[PDB]
Amino acid sequence: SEVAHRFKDLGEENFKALVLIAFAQYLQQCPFEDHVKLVNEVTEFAKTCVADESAENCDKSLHTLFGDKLCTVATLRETYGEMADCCAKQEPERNECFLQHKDDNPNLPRLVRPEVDVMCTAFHDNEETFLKKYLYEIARRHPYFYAPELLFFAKRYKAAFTECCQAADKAACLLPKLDELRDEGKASSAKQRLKCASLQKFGERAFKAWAVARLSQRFPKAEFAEVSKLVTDLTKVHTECCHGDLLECADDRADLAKYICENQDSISSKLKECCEKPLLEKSHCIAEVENDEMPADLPSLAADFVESKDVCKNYAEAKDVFLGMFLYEYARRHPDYSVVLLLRLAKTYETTLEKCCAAADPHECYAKVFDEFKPLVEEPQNLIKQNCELFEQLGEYKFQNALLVRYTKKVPQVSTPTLVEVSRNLGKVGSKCCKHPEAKRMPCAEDYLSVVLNQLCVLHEKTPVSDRVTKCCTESLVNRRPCFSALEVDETYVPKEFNAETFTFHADICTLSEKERQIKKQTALVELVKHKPKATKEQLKAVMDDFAAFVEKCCKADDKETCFAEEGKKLVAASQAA
Repeated sequence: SEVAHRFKDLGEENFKALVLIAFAQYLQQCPFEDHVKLVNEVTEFAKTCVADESAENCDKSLHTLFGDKLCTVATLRETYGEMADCCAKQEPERNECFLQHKDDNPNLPRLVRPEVDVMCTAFHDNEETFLKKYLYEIARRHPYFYAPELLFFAKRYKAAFTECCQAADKAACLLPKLDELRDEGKASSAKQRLKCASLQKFGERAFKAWAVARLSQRFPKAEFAEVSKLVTDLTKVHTECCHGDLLECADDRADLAKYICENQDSISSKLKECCEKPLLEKSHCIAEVENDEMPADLPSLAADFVESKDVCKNYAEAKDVFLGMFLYEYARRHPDYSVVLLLRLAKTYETTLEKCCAAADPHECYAKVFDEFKPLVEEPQNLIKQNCELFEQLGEYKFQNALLVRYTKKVPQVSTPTLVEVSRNLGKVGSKCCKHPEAKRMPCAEDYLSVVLNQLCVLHEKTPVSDRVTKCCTESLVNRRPCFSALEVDETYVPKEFNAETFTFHADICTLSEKERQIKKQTALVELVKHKPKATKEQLKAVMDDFAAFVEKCCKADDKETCFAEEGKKLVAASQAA
């Protein structure tokens, strides 16, 4: 009995949670109630098998059990049309059908948040339904959210209410803490969305490489043999979690933390504080620990990777282990390098050994490899420096508007919502990284760009409209950024024609706060740069300037929010002039 196996390990609590998340991520459009029902039944069933591990179907694979359960509501195509099909499928892959129908953009209405006076009450009355609702809403909106981490976010979410609810001014103690969690959650979510795409779209060898570089950077003292151990395990965990095997992923994840904490002195010295606390907190700690650490007297890379005469031979023996060793040896001494740069260097080295090794004299051919690294290392550096300077001259909002015009010109076909979203997140890097010393700037900036670009890629994978995006997305994982950086205004794009239905103006804009106000402006800039790509000096501003005027006036003009309609058509006349 598998289910009875996972139960004992995680326990009734975490098993119940890990199963709701799994259900929520599969049937995102399914109501809370129904999910809770199936979860309970699935939990009840579990508790019998614990005792008698051979009764009903306790001799089953979680997938068939989970699958059939969901299929008790999925067959309702009038609600979940294309789902019924997956149900009519079999075992080798009824699940595979589920995964390919996971949506990255829940057509689920915005999630509003009740006055501090209600959440507190509802929290106190029923603390269980209250937290269950929280996992259901997140997991159904983030189908790839790293499950084991969602549990950690829950414990925190609970403590945010458990405390603030008993404060003099709950709204003051809560709101902040809640806003802080809303952000950190979107990050963790994007980070893992990238990890799932590497295993799935680029294979495990790709993920393995990413892990070797990242871990080696973090634990420079660790031996290659150790790192590989960690890499193999960590890959398994994430392979499970990305496939939908949340229970085993959670279990395995816990086993890794246990190990890492045990062998400690072998791996890192900064683990001292992560190993002294709750499991959940221990896991989230290790995963975010600062690099250790780097060893004092370290030999030069040139020694065994370009000067030795055995290179080609060792590369032939075990190429993968050799390249793995190179990456680990280059990463440990370079925490100032972004992970994708280290992978770029590694890919360049491999490509070199492949052409050089089949030569009359390789040591002659591959002897100047490090000469090819220079450009690769400096490009990113120059890009960061020149984009951070601009950022701290325009601030975040102005900077975002910059990237918005920049990128809409690059790939006009892309839907406005995505561009606005992507550009916004891109701009947030400035605030996030630019304030860092060079030593930490690139790792910060470049890697975060990877996550952000991945979004665009996955969101675009939904409805392909620009082959240039497809090309840069699909081509290579490590060169996505450089690929996009090279892109320039699309000379084949044919400008849109403006129609009233394009941009609609209703007074309803005057009620939203600052954020949604900017986002409505930015969404305008994009629709603008789509109808007048070329002809645009900086005249765009002139128009964007006029747009603001429109909202202010019409929002504070005491006429029925009518001027909006009249002045709405008025600004259009002006906009075209420019």
